[PDB]
Order: sequence, then C-alpha cells, then structure tokens
Amino acid sequence: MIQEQTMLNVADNSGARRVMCIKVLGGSHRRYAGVGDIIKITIKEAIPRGKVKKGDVLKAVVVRTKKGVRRPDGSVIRFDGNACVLLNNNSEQPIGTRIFGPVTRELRSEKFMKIISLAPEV
Amino acid sequence: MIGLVGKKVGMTRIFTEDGVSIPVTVIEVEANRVTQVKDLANDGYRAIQVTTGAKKANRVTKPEAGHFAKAGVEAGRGLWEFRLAEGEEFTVGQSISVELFADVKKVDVTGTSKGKGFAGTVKRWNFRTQDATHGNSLSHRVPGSIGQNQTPGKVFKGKKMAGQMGNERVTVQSLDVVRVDAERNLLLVKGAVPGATGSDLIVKPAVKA
Amino acid sequence: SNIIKQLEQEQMKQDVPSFRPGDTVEVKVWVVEGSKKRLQAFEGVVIAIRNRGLHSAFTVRKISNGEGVERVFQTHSPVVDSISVKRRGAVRKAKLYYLRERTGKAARIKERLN
Amino acid sequence: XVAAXXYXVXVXIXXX
Amino acid sequence: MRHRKSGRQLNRNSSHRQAMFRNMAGSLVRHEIIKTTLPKAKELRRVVEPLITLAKTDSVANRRLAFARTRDNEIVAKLFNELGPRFASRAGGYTRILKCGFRAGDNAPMAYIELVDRSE
Amino acid sequence: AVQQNKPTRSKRGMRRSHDALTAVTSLSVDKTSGEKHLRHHITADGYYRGRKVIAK
RNA sequence: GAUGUCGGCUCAUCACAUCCUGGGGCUGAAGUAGGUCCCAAGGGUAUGGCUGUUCGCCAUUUAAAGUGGUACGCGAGCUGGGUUUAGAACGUCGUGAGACAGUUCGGUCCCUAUCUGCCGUGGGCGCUGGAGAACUGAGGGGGGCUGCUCCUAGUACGAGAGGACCGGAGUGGACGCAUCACUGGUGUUCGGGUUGUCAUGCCAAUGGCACUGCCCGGUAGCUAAAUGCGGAAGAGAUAAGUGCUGAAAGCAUCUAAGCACGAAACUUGCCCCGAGAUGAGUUCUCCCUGACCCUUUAAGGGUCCUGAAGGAACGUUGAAGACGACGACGUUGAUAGGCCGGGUGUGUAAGCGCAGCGAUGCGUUGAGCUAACCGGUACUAAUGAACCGUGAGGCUUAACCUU
RNA sequence: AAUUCCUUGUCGGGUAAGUUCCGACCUGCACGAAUGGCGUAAUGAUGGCCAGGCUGUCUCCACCCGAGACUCAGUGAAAUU
RNA sequence: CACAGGUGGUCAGGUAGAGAAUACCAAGGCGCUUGAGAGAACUCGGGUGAAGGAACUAGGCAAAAUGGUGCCGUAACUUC
RNA sequence: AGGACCGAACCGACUAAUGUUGAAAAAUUAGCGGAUGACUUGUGGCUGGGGGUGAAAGGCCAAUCAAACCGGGAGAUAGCU
Ligand SMILES: [Mg+2]
Ligand SMILES: [Mg+2]
Ligand SMILES: [Mg+2]
Ligand SMILES: [Mg+2]
Ligand SMILES: [Mg+2]
Ligand SMILES: [Mg+2]
Ligand SMILES: [Mg+2]
Ligand SMILES: [Mg+2]
Ligand SMILES: [Mg+2]
Ligand SMILES: [Mg+2]
Ligand SMILES: [Mg+2]
Ligand SMILES: [Mg+2]
Ligand SMILES: [Mg+2]
Ligand SMILES: [Mg+2]
Ligand SMILES: [Mg+2]
Ligand SMILES: [Mg+2]
Ligand SMILES: [Mg+2]
Ligand SMILES: [Mg+2]
Ligand SMILES: [Mg+2]
Ligand SMILES: [Mg+2]
Ligand SMILES: [Mg+2]
Ligand SMILES: [Mg+2]
Ligand SMILES: [Mg+2]
Ligand SMILES: [Mg+2]
Ligand SMILES: [Mg+2]
Ligand SMILES: [Mg+2]
Ligand SMILES: [Mg+2]
Ligand SMILES: [Mg+2]
Ligand SMILES: [Mg+2]
Ligand SMILES: [Mg+2]
Ligand SMILES: [Mg+2]
Ligand SMILES: [Mg+2]
Ligand SMILES: [Mg+2]
Ligand SMILES: [Mg+2]
Ligand SMILES: [Mg+2]
Ligand SMILES: [Mg+2]
Ligand SMILES: [Mg+2]
Ligand SMILES: [Mg+2]
Ligand SMILES: [Mg+2]
Ligand SMILES: [Mg+2]
Ligand SMILES: [Mg+2]
Ligand SMILES: [Mg+2]
Ligand SMILES: [Mg+2]
Repeated sequence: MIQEQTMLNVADNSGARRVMCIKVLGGSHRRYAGVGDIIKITIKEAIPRGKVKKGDVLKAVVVRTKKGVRRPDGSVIRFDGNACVLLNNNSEQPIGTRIFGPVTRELRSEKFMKIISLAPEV
Repeated sequence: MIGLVGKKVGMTRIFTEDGVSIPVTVIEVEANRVTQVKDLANDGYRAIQVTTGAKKANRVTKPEAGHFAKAGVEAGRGLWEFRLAEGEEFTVGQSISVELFADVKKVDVTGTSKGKGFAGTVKRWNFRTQDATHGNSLSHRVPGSIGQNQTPGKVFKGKKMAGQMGNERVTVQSLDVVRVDAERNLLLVKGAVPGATGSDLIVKPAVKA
Repeated sequence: SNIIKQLEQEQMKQDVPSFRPGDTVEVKVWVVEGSKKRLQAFEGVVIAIRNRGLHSAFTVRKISNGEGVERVFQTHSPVVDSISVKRRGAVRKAKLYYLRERTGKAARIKERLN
Repeated sequence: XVAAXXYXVXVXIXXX
Repeated sequence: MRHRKSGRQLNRNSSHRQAMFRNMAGSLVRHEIIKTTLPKAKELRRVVEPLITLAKTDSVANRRLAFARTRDNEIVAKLFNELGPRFASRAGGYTRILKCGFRAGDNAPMAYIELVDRSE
Repeated sequence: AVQQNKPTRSKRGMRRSHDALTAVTSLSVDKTSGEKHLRHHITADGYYRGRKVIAK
C-alpha cells in the first residue's frame, strides 16, 4: 500500500537510492498502489555518477511491498521493505540494467518481462 | 422458478485441485413440503406455500395445526410462499428437495441481516469525522449541518441521520453454486450471505441471469 | 458444527509432519508457468503456527538476496506439495516476531538436542 | 455586523 | 454491540470486580447461605462452583490453586475437607438461587444464594 | 433551548397519558402455608413451593 | 428594547445557460482528431506547493476536474487564520491629545430543545363476533458512474504518415450492500516473562499496589486494509432528428388523413418498505350452540351459571435490543448457569529426584492452566395455579334453497 | 526592512510545485545617526523558516477500559411564556 | 452552601532512592451522605493499532518521542 | 564566588482540553517559568479621592475605578422613550 509521500527503496542500478511517490496513477481518487502498479516519483537521493539526478520526476513500478501480495489459495508473501524499479517517463521500460533482490510472479505481463529476466529470484 | 427455504450453517472453504480456495457458505436445505396451492380462480394469483423443519407439538396452536392437517403434512417451523411461473404445477403434500438446484449455476439468497442497534451517522452512512484536535469542541463524530437557512426553513425528508441499523431483509444476487449434495441435504454457494449462523435463508434461481 | 466438521475432514491431508516454531523447514510449492508445472523450494525458520483444523497455517521467514521475506502457507492447500524439517530449534515462545528486528549473529537460534 | 466588536469576549452576556 | 459476550460489568472496574467476588465467595463457603442482589447472585455461581469442582481432588497443587483464588486458609480447608467430600457425586449445580423481594433503601431486586446440601 | 409559548394543561395531561402504573394482576398461593406471595418469590414466612426454605 | 462578519470543516439540496458519459444536424467533416449548433439533468464531476484568503499562479492527475440559486446555503453543528475592542512598535500625518490607500507581534466563541421539521422506535383505538397465520399491492423510497487492454483489423479510409464506425471479450478505478472462510487489528474476562515494595510465621510457592506497573503472545465477538456480490439486459411511450405513402397547391412536400424508426431523460424491468390503501382488501385454519328477570321496549338494562380459541403476565434467556418491541424455551424440558468430553491459546506448572560452590540446568513433561467456542448431559433455576378474552354475532334489499 | 503603495518587484538558493523563508540588487511611495545608526558572543514559556527522529494530526477510521447518557426506586431545579 | 479554592509555625519511622522527588508500607487516619441495573448513538478521561508517515492545519495545535549513572568523544563562533 | 546551573517545598501563570444555569463570580487536569535573590512570607505600622501608590497597564486603592464608597444638595435637568 503505497500512497503519496511514501518513500521507497530502489531495486535497480539506475543511480537513485531513495524516491518519493507523488501520484498514484490510474483513476480519480485512486488511493493505493501495490506491486505491479505504476507510480509517479521524485528522486530524493542519488549517487554521484548515476544516470538520474536528484530532483528528477519520472515513473516507477512497485516490485516489493511490506503489505505483500495474496495468492489464489489464500497465502501471502510479505517483504521487509518497499521497493520500486524506475521507468522512462514516456515509454516505461526500465532505465537500469540490473535488478537487485527478489521480485514476485505478479510482474510477468509482457510489459515487465525484462524485469523478470533480470531478477535474481522469482 | 420456485426456490427453497434453508438454514445458514456457516462458512468454510473448498480447495480445488488447481490450487484455488473457494470461500463457501453452507446452507442446509431440508425437504420443503407444499402446504397450499394458490390459484387464479380462488386467490387471484398462482403460488405455492411450503413448510420446512419441525416444530414441538406443544408449541403448535390449534389454528396452525388445523392448517397443516388439511394439507396432510407434519408441522414445520414456518410458512413461506413462492410465485409460480405459469408453466409450473405442484400438488398439495408434495416434497421438494435440494435436487431442484442440480443445474442452476447462479442463485439469489435472501436473509435477515445482523442487528447493530442504534448506529451513528459515521457507521450507518459513512459520514466523515471532523478534526480530532485543532480546537474542535465536543464535535468529533457529530453529523454537522442538517439543512440550509430560512429559504427552506426545514429539514428535507430522507435526510441521513442516526438510527436503527441492520436487522432487516437483504438479498444478495448472482451467487455461484459450487456443490449440490442431495444425500446430505446441502447447498454450497461461493461468498457470504446475509444473517448469522442458524438464520433462515430463501434461495432462488438468479433473476438477473 | 457436525456438518461443517465433516466437510472439512474430507479435504484434510494425512501426511503433515510435526514441526515447531524455531525449526528450519523446507516447503515445496507448485509453480505453474504456462502449462509447465515444476516445484520451487522455500526454506526458512518457522516463526508462527496457526492450528485451526483445515484452516491451519504457518509463517516461514528467510533472508533472500539481502532482503527479508516472509511467506504464510496454508497447511492443507494442494499448492504445498511437501514439508520437511531440516533443523530442530530450541525456543521458549510460540511466536517469534522478535526475529524481525534481529539480523546476522543476533538472529541465530540454538539447536534443540533431545 | 449585527453583534460585533466582540460581547463577553465571545460568551455573550456573561457577568455573574 | 455485545454479541455473544459473557460477564457483567456491574458498574465497576476489573480489579474491583475480582476483589469483590473473592470476598463474596468466602462468605458463601463460610455461612452457606448469603443474601445479595439478584444480578450479583447469578454472577457468583460462575466463581464458587469451579472452586468446589477443584476441591473434589485433594492435592498440594490444587490446594495452592484454591489459595491463589480465595487467599483464605480457613476457606481452603473447608473446601477440601468438607464441601469436596459432600459434593463428590454431584455433577455441577452446587448452589440454588431463591428470589426474595426488593431492598428498602434502593428497591434493588434481592435473592438468597445457598449451597444445595445446606442441612445446617 | 426554551419554549416560546406556555404549554396548556391539556397538553400536560396528554403527555402523562402513558404514566399510569400497572398492578401485579395475580398473586400466587403457597401449596403448604397458604400464604400469598409474588410468583417465583419466597413467602414472608420463608416457604417456597411448599418447602420451608430459609430459617427466618 | 440585536437578524453575529470573510475564509475553512461537516452536511447538503435545486436550476440548466451541459464539464464528462448518451442521441443528432452542418462542416472549409478522407481516416484519426476537431469546429459549431440542437436534444438531454440519470449518474458522475482531483490531490498537493504558496498565501487567512475566496480567487489566482504553479506541480502532477482525470472520462471530466461544469456554471449558478439556496440570509454571497450551513457558528442554539465545529473552527476562529483574516477583518473589527482594550497592550506595543515602525512608516506617515499632526505643535499635541491622537490618527491611517498603511504595516507588524499579542489577544475569553454561551444555551439541559417546548413547538414545527427530520431520523428511529413504541402505546391507544379503529377496520362491525372473536382469534392464529400467509398474502395481494394502491402508493413510497433505493439504485442508475466510468477507464484501459484484446478481438473484429493493421481491415474501411489514405500518396504516405497514420488509422476507425458497428459488434464482442477480458480486466480495473471510484461508489454501494452483505459477511468473517481466509490475511490482519483489537482482545484491562486466557497463558506467560519481568522491576520496586507490602503481606500470607519463615523456606519454597502465591496474592495486593504501582496507567492493565511495564511488557510478550492470544480465544470468542466486533471489525478493514480482508473477500463475495451489484450498476444491467429486455420492454413501452418519446426528445432533437431521420423517414414512408400523401393531398391542400395536376408538380413538389416527413403531415393535414394514415404509417415507421429514434437517447443514460420518462413509464417499467432489479432491490427494500408498504391495507391507518378510514377506498382500513384477499385466502386458509381454529373457537363459542346457557338460563332467567325488569323497564322508557330497544343495536335496552340486570342476575345466576359458564370462561372457549387465543392472549397477556411471570420465570430461564438470545448472533434481538436505549426502554418498549422482536425471537427461543418453561419438566411431555437443552432456555441459561454448572458439569463431562473436545478444540483453541499460552509454552514444558507445582511437588519430588539428579547435576552444580552457586545463580541455574536436566528428568518426570509439550507439562500445567485455559473467557465469550464446538459436541453432549436435568445437577441448579425455569411451580400447580391465577388473570384477561365469552356464550353463535345489526338493518335493508337482491339472488338462491324453491329459477 | 517590525518601514516598499505599485508588489506575489527582479535575480539567486531551497521544493515535483514556495504570496512565507534565506542571500543579493537599489527604483528608499514614505531608513538614517542618544525620540540614537550599524554590528554583536551569551540569554528568551519571544516572531518567521527548514531538517532528522516521532507519531491516529491525517489517508480512514477499528476495537477495547472507565465516568455520564438509557431503565428502576428516593429527592428535586432553571432561563422562557 | 456540610462549596474539588485559600490559610502562618512545629514534628518527620521502614524498604528502594541523591533526595522533604517518586513507588509500596508503619504509627495513625479514612472509602469523599443518593443507590440498583443495563452495557445504544453521542460527549468526557484513558489503552492499543495493519500499510503510509505532517499528505492534517493559519500553525506539527494536540499526541507520540527523548529521558539515569559512569566512561569515551564533541563543530562554527566567542566579550575567552 | 555567582540577580551561576538542574530540580522539590514555596512564589508564579506560557499552551491545550474540560467547565461556561460551573465543584469554583477566574478553578480543575496534563504539561510550563523562577527557585540565595531587584527572592519569598508572618505580625504590626504609614500614605485618602482630582487624592494616594504605580520596574507605567490608565494598573491598583475591600469581587467597584479616565476619578472609590456612604450620606446629603435632590423630586438635579431630560426639546427624549
Ligand atoms: Mg476551541
Ligand atoms: Mg469552550
Ligand atoms: Mg475533545
Ligand atoms: Mg450466552
Ligand atoms: Mg450508576
Ligand atoms: Mg491495578
Ligand atoms: Mg426595538
Ligand atoms: Mg425583540
Ligand atoms: Mg438545454
Ligand atoms: Mg430510467
Ligand atoms: Mg453565507
Ligand atoms: Mg438560529
Ligand atoms: Mg486562537
Ligand atoms: Mg485572530
Ligand atoms: Mg492601542
Ligand atoms: Mg493606551
Ligand atoms: Mg458554540
Ligand atoms: Mg480476532
Ligand atoms: Mg520467597
Ligand atoms: Mg476443558
Ligand atoms: Mg452445548
Ligand atoms: Mg526567485
Ligand atoms: Mg509551510
Ligand atoms: Mg526612525
Ligand atoms: Mg545628531
Ligand atoms: Mg535602540
Ligand atoms: Mg459532603
Ligand atoms: Mg472545603
Ligand atoms: Mg488544594
Ligand atoms: Mg510524595
Ligand atoms: Mg498505525
Ligand atoms: Mg506499524
Ligand atoms: Mg501541508
Ligand atoms: Mg490541505
Ligand atoms: Mg505540543
Ligand atoms: Mg506524552
Ligand atoms: Mg539562579
Ligand atoms: Mg498546574
Ligand atoms: Mg530551576
Ligand atoms: Mg474623586
Ligand atoms: Mg469628575
Ligand atoms: Mg436644588
Ligand atoms: Mg428624577
């Protein structure tokens, strides 16, 4: 459950360290974004020689949440932190070339197939 | 089509081989016995009156006992009516079992919702609470304004206010039928239905379809 | 009561091994990618067990690729193929939620020698 | 406004 | 809502209620017949009767358990030496409530709660 | 907060239309003592349903 | 001889000069996308940064972020930041007291609801002998939103770039209703750890108090963040609009006679209430089959006998409840408590033995304890009675028995 | 600027976005030298702004423990008209 | 007013504690002159809270948080 | 040593909630400032109304203050209700 003002960790090598969600895209009065959902973000902390800089406004897809994901049998997978992967503002498509940490099977959708291939686990 | 009178046994789940858990409500549908058949000539409309279950003999009043005796059926715990669909004929004394729903697929379940007593506007009508701090004086969960000024000079009929919540007839539509077990007199439907455990339910084939 | 009990009993598995909180357990789960059905392993420490008949569940915590991951499994689901205890653990508590704020050496559990 | 400038600093009559 | 909830609050806090019923249980064991308000009598059954059930098996552990709940050695002795034996063959229902009228000072419904054996 | 007109004696009586008390209707008679008592309550002498309960 | 001001919050309601969604005409309308006008009020119609602001600008959304009326809606509903009391200062004006197209810091918001209204919930009487049920439905209310992807189809169209209508499928946002099987919250009525101190003679073991002393878990119930369902299709009559046949007016012409299409608006279809619908309805079943007097002689009064069906009261109570009400049960009995077995929770009690200088560990032992849960069981409490309610139910016409 | 009407002046910084804030410029409507000018370590229940921690302040409220409210018995006001 | 306010001086036990703070007690003194039930909305005084963490608001108002002793270590600036 | 520091008694009164026909004609609860001094407190004394006293608010002078209270001129005068 990510909303505006929520800070997230970055699970790629784009160069960002901390990002803040500024909009939950999708509909009028949409409250939360979970896992596969796309959000508008602003970069709060970044490394010196990265592809992105502090203050940049772009898009990201959530990959890990503390709330977690429910499965058809009723099971739930939870993580210790909230993480997202930065996407190009225009054509989505991950800016980074490496994915760090496990992702979930909710991402395989052709839109995010590149992420699945690069993820270490699941 | 006609429906049947059952009882809410409780909720459970059905694991499918695929690995999907289906939340189900167990409805005990015992045999429904026809006590009266309404016809256009005598009553002005077509319907069947049914009874189900059993009742203590000492609790059956003589007026009620006489009614059951004419039909020739044993006394049940109540009486319910079902409107007929013109192509449907039933006889007095006939027993109808849960096998009626063998190939129905979707049902509408009617029951009495659980009673919440006197409820406030926040709970009853989803009103937003006012500020908890920042100076608010004794007005955290109060309704707020209830009208305008002199022009109307009154409160309009239907204004959402505090009052009795629950304990009323409710119908949930288009519920998938999961399993029909004639041997055990059981009907499994996906999802929750109105009422508490032990409450009477009215199950009918879905109208929306 | 009796009716629901009977329905639930018919679906319960008869091979569940005995495990206690603190034990390292390996759970095999069916993963369906298209039409290919394979088995994936999830190994970690049992931190919670809900004993509730057909509705029994247990929570397993592991540190994967630098990230803490918890998975709540439904015991009698057909998705869970097999459960195997790898190591026995000695704890005093029924629920081990204190392990969420402990890492590395501080999160180690002593072995239950019986 | 009709009744401004303050009355009882807000409580009206007062005295008490 | 109080759906399916058990226990009377009796316009008291939790600690006060526990202490009051502990005293009342001792009074009933000692005198075998006490007069109180009808609501209090109904609630007392769920405190005294479990103590009599506990007393039917005499062991150090059980005596200490009874002490923890009553905190009176005279009461503990009577439970294990007299009441236990007297009610050995009775399956529950050791007390009887008899309604007796209304209290003069406040019109409170009153009742007499006594042990079934009595025979005083 | 307060009335604008004095309510009449008529409206006063109408409000008190529901203030009447109800009598007990029936008093039970003990089988042994023959003493009247409120039903399901012990008698003044102590008898209840024929038995001399209570020594007072 | 008082109608409290701007903005915010809460809660709204109507108009249509329509912002979105629906229908249509013209286009300097190829398609996609637009312009403009007509019909249409069913539903829907952002969150933040700055400022007391309304407004506005800016950032990022959305199908869209409509315009107005309602004492510029709403302080006996909330706030009190701005204006507009008494303190103080700056700029400015004045010889001065003081003052302002001005700035700036600080500065008590009262009311127990009689009536109307509104949301809920009862008592009385009526409905024409009394009673227990099931209904019919006059009438009233609720609901009515919409994105994206895929197929049709890279088809129609187009030099190319681009790129459809109509029709179908899937999956979302917001909103609503129900529910507790799951994931969770709470769980001062369950189990455990622990600090200080007091007490139970002391040891050991326990209890009180310190916010439940502080904490860690957690049963039932309640519940959302949890998971089921909904908005429809169809029908009728239409709006703008499009027509067919067709004169007046030998031609034309949608109209005058006649006939057909046509929208989220209207009447229905879906859900809930509903015979106080005084126009008080219908159907089924049950109960009562006695004598006498009197007078003003009639829908008259009284006496004795009788007391039905059913109801109420009382008691044990409920996933029902402010109180009434409503549901279950009262010995021919599982209604509540207890008790028995189980489950669930906590996590290996006490006592004893062993090892150790000791703190402590190990064995007995997954032990002991276990609320609201499940299945049973008359042990305790639901007393025989009494009370209310009667004794065949008006008149006038038809029809019928018996035309 | 506790002083600037025009005015949210202009430029720079901070923020995704800053009528407030900080640093500048000078065009000072209408600063200015004991009705003192400009600096200034320490101090302040002083005015303005930003950050970390923290949270039911809020998204959006849920449950629980007490005192009232509700029912019964005793006593028994008020403004207003 | 048998009113939750005000009123100078003296005395000064135990365990923990720096203490006349604070917690539990001693000597001693009290349970506050309406009670009994119930366990609705709403108000008052409190406890806990999934994910988020000032998005609230004129303003972090209120709440939450920090909190002890010993030792190590500590910037610009300064009237030292 | 100190109008030094932290913090009870003691003296104050910055914020919030409650209360506003109050428990109280200025309080209660939770926080808050000073706390060896220009400190605080008991008993008695002195200053009197165009007067006093005032680390100055037109503050205070017996719940009263841009001129106290009590009695008198006095049935002041009211082109007003
Ligand atoms: Mg206020
Ligand atoms: Mg106030
Ligand atoms: Mg409040
Ligand atoms: Mg119960
Ligand atoms: Mg009380
Ligand atoms: Mg306590
Ligand atoms: Mg006037
Ligand atoms: Mg007037
Ligand atoms: Mg129009
Ligand atoms: Mg319609
Ligand atoms: Mg207005
Ligand atoms: Mg008014
Ligand atoms: Mg204020
Ligand atoms: Mg102000
Ligand atoms: Mg002034
Ligand atoms: Mg002045
Ligand atoms: Mg007010
Ligand atoms: Mg729970
Ligand atoms: Mg000891
Ligand atoms: Mg047991
Ligand atoms: Mg049972
Ligand atoms: Mg700038
Ligand atoms: Mg700000
Ligand atoms: Mg000057
Ligand atoms: Mg000079
Ligand atoms: Mg100066
Ligand atoms: Mg007193
Ligand atoms: Mg006093
Ligand atoms: Mg005091
Ligand atoms: Mg003290
Ligand atoms: Mg939280
Ligand atoms: Mg949390
Ligand atoms: Mg803000
Ligand atoms: Mg805001
Ligand atoms: Mg604060
Ligand atoms: Mg605090
Ligand atoms: Mg000092
Ligand atoms: Mg204080
Ligand atoms: Mg100090
Ligand atoms: Mg004078
Ligand atoms: Mg004068
Ligand atoms: Mg004169
Ligand atoms: Mg005069």
